[PDB]
Amino acid sequence: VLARIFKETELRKLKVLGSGVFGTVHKGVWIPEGESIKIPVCIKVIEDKSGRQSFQAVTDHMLAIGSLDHAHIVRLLGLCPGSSLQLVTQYLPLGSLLDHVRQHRGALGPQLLLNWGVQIAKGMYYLEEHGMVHRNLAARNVLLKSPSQVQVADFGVADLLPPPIKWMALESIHFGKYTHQSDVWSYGVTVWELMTFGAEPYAGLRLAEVPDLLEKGGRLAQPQICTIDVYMVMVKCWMIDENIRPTFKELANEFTRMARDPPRYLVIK
Amino acid sequence: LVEPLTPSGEAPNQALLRILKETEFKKIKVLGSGAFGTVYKGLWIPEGEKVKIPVAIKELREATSPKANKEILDEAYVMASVDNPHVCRLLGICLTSTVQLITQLMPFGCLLDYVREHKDNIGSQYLLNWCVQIAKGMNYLEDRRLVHRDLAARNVLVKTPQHVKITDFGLAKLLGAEEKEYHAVPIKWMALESILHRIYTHQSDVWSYGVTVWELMTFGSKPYDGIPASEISSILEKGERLPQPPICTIDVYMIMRKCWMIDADSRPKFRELIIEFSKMARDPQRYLVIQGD
Ligand SMILES: Nc1ncnc2c1ncn2[C@@H]1O[C@H](COP(=O)(O)OP(=O)(O)NP(=O)(O)O)[C@@H](O)[C@H]1O
Ligand SMILES: Nc1ncnc2c1ncn2[C@@H]1O[C@H](COP(=O)(O)OP(=O)(O)O)[C@@H](O)[C@H]1O
Ligand SMILES: [Mg+2]
Ligand SMILES: [Mg+2]
Repeated sequence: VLARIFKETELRKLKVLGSGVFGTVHKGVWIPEGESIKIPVCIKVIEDKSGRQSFQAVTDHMLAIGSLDHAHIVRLLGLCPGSSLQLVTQYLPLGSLLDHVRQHRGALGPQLLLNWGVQIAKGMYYLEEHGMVHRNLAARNVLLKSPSQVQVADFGVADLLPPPIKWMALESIHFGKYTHQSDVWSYGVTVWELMTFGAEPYAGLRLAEVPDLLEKGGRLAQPQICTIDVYMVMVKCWMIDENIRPTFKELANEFTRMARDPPRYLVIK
Repeated sequence: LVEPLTPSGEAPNQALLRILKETEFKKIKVLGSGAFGTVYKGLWIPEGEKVKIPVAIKELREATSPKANKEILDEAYVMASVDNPHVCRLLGICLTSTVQLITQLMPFGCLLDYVREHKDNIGSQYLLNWCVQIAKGMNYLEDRRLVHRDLAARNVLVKTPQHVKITDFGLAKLLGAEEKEYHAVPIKWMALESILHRIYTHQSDVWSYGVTVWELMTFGSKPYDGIPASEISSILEKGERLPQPPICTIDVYMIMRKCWMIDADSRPKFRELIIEFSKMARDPQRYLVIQGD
């Protein structure tokens, strides 16, 4: 849980995995300068949009991100400063949880779904207890470490760029205000994705009408497999007033109680 | 790695909690005033579909803690869970600044109001039928293990003079298979143990049922009137109860008095009440002396 720094010659990008809202993720290799070994890693490239040119030096948000370590988050192996910031992590071949639940769907156990809820909650709780706000939590940003364990990824990235709509809270859309509460909102949307086996939030709508719907009292509909008990949680996550929303501790706990008896809270066959 | 399981063979609650946007329903007028919030009469048009639906819209005053709107959300939970002809149903909620429950409108509204305004067209068989329907509703509530901690004439709505339903659920709590009692205010409707030890059971709602029937038989009189909320425990402890209503025979007042026994197990069951009042309802002028019929 200490931040390691790389030189630009130590890293080599082999293939583009894909791009998102912030940076571009490459499947690459790490070759320490002394050696000829190639170690498979994941190199995310973020372009410096500061204008002050300050990804040339390791900042303190960088050291903050480079610090964090937990059983259910994606740990940052290292970083490489310069024109473009390079975030180096482990290559998780199993891919994102989104694709996973989209591919296996109901074939996955309800126990697995609930437990994954618990794990994601634990990761976000860790991040919250160390002052880290995610600002981009989604089903795509939760990767599979093990077939039975998941880790939260892409945390802290948003605060590296100068000042995703379907996972953002209302205050975030309206005023660009980001807190752990907004992360709770996004968590709600993520679990919704999970329990619907990877559905698109607000599918029929366009990006323009999502905040409208939210301000009028509309939410994402109850998932077919979700008991009212599990949907109530997501509903309380999508509250307009921040201080009403659950804490990550409470979420982890209630999902733990639910995980202690899966068929009572999820109906799948 | 994974959470260890220990299963309790109870059934999954698959109640559907539908959510509506504010623009789907209109507010016409006010039905109820209070500190809790406001109850509106209005129209709900589901978009797509043809119909416009008369509805009641209950809207809430913002949260105190993480707990204050827990209240309204548990209320919505309960109202979405129940399904019975004599307890009516949540149609959906609007999650805005202020949470809004949306139920089916009951044209004639409060039953207390009804027995107060129509004093001299209320015949034996309507009163007795009302008692039967309320008993049925409470029986359904008991058989799904939730206790209505606030049963009273105020909280019974009138769909039609023939047909009444039960509603509040603001204080209602769901007992586990585990539990038998609930440990926690309407003083003059609660059982003695509820005042002394804050204990609530299905047998407390029987006391509340007795007081309710007393309200109906007195055409909407106020229980223990002139006697403040403090004190009442003493009164009940001496053995004093509500007086015998003028229209009631010794048998009906027998049932009422039996509902107000100290020993909670001595009190009748809602089953028994359904049977008894249904039996009385087939010869109503025998058990109630009212001059209109
Ligand atoms: N550690 C990793 N191992 C394997 N694939 C990864 C890893 N991290 C990211 N990816 C993949 O990188 C691709 C695109 O990266 P990225 O753009 O950061 O994610 P994203 O899906 O667009 N979500 P966003 O944070 O909005 O950008 C996705 O297909 C991910 O599966
Ligand atoms: N669905 C409804 N139809 C007609 N009147 C209603 C309805 N819901 C509430 N009311 C009015 O509100 C009062 C009771 O509502 P209730 O939900 O018990 O309020 P609270 O419990 O918040 O005091 C009654 O006087 C009744 O006239
Ligand atoms: Mg990502
Ligand atoms: Mg009331």
